[PDB]
Amino acid sequence: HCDLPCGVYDPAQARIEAESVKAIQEKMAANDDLHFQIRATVIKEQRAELAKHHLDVLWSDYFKPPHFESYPELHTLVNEAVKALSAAKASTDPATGQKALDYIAQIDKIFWETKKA
Amino acid sequence: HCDLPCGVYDPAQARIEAESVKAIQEKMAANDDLHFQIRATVIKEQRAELAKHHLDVLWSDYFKPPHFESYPELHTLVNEAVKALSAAKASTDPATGQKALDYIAQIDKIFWETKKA
Amino acid sequence: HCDLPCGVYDPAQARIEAESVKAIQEKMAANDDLHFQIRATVIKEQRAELAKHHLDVLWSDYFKPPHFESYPELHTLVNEAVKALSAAKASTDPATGQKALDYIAQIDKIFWETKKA
Amino acid sequence: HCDLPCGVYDPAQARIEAESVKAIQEKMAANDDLHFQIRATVIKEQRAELAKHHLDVLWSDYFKPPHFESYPELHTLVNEAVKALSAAKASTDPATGQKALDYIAQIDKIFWETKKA
Amino acid sequence: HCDLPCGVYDPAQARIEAESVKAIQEKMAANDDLHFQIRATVIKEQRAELAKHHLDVLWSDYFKPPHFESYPELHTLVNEAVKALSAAKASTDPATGQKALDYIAQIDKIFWETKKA
Amino acid sequence: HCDLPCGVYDPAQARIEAESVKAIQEKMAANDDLHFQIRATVIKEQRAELAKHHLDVLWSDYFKPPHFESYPELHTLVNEAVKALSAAKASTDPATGQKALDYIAQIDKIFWETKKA
Ligand code: 3NI
Ligand code: 3NI
Ligand code: 3NI
Ligand code: 3NI
Ligand code: 3NI
Ligand code: 3NI
Repeated sequence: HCDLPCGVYDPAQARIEAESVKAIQEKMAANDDLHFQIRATVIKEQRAELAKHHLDVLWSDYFKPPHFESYPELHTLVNEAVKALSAAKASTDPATGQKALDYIAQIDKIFWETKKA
Repeated sequence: HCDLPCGVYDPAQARIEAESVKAIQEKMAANDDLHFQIRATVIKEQRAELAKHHLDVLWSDYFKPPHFESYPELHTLVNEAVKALSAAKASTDPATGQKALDYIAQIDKIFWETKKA
Repeated sequence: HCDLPCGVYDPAQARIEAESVKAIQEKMAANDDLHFQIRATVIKEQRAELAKHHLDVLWSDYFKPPHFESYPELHTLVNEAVKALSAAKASTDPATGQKALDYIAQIDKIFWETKKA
Repeated sequence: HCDLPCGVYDPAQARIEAESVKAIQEKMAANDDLHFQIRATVIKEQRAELAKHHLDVLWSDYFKPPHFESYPELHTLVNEAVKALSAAKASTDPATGQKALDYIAQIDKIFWETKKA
Repeated sequence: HCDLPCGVYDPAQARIEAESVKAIQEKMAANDDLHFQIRATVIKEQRAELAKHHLDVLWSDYFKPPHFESYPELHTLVNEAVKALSAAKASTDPATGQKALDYIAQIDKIFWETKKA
Repeated sequence: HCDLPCGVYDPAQARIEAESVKAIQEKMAANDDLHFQIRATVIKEQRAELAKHHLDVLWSDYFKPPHFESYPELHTLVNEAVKALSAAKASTDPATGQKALDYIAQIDKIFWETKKA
């Protein structure tokens, strides 16, 4: 995942960050304090960006050309996932964070299928 | 390109970094001093990574579903471009840097066409 | 622009980031939503910083003593441009982003003139 | 793990980076090409640093005074783990990478025990 | 402090960042303008994080087993110092910034004592 | 030094990093091991870059127009200092690191004079 290549990848990296994004949105609904809302927004932006980065790495470095042929929906799937993360950045609604997590789950399923193959 | 969204994008960001990658490769072919080789390798790695990031952003943020339907080869084209940048990191051969640049020029063309549409 | 040196520089990197800064200010004029305003501020801060960095690099790395002799106003000009960017971080008024872009255009002109010599 | 706090932590973040560190060391033993050795060194340095960062965060943010009381060896354990990572940065011997992984697994065990209580 | 190791460390790095944190909190009380409050919060967050990083480096890289033996309360002290910085991130009260600075000064004193022996 | 502005600045941030640069160069003069030479070069590059950044910040944010009028050679001085750091990046000779330190010490002096005015 470092581009050496090192041969070590795990969608878990993107997932843990996307999980913080949703967790942050949930906490934002429980505290309307201005300063807390600013910090939560700041931090959610950073964790969603990392989640996007991790997905980007899987897309560009892990997945090889044959994988996109074997899973015709893979390009679209990863693109929708990073876009859902962009949508979560601009929202305090936990559903947006959950949507990104749902796409990550599908990508994770494909990732492991390709690992065992 | 900042995900606000700000509406400002330009493949030139990716291109300028890819140009540095090739330029460093050319300089490496001309000076075999150990320390220069280390520094050149370290720096080429960073610039190639920034070029990958910029292309990733065009792919994840600028390009929308309509664009992928109009250019069915776009997903693969950007994926190949970033993969070419990974190969450039692993190489001192300027041709690898040029390969990345050729792909970037193709993405640049499509980018501007979508901007005029 | 990577300090190898690689021999590749372009005021365009500073310009593109400064354009995002102003573009963000324009979007802040239009929408008073708290979360949007927090996110716009956060991201504007990040892009203005990158723009200052790019200018600092032109100043520290690209421009040499003969350039400062030929253009005795260059130091002041670049210093005014980065200070204008600091002013843009602290403002939502596009006039501040515009002022930074104006100084950058002046720096860009001098840059290309030095590429002619 | 983002200091909001968000309530999401997983030692897996530290483990995955440490796994890359060891995997890179193994590749370095098998390929003596100069450029590969430089790239592997640069990248191992980066992943080891990320691993130390993740451990530092668990120590500073996740673990609380009651945890250090229940596990009097914990401060020492995390300190040894990060020092083991510093040692791996300075080494191409996979055994150093393995030692950091051994400590991370002991930290992971304690982490999950605090989740049961 | 760079993990080479280089043999150069100075608690002053943590202190200067902690001083910005407090200085920012002092300024937050004198201007309730929204944008200023957002920038102040955003920037305080960043400076506090850097201060935590500098303390983490002292703890992980500079201080060694003999030092922890001679100062049995050092682990707790550094851990309390970084937690104080986390508290300062979540507060506009300069008292929180002060508390972190006070812990840092204690660490600074111990640091110079270990340097004299 | 964070651009809020926070009112906290200290040339010591730049000095400490330049000190590491020189300390690393001294170590490189003594130890010829390839892997150590790679790590030292990699890390020296990073610390020299941070030193340049700290100097750039004093120049762009701390020093104001009246300071440049009061000390006309300040622009040149900071420019030479950052160029000396670029030179240190490209050399293993401690003398280059010392030269950067000498320029920083001249800047430190003017800095404190402006503080007392
Ligand atoms: Ni990897
Ligand atoms: Ni943008
Ligand atoms: Ni360059
Ligand atoms: Ni967190
Ligand atoms: Ni160091
Ligand atoms: Ni500041």
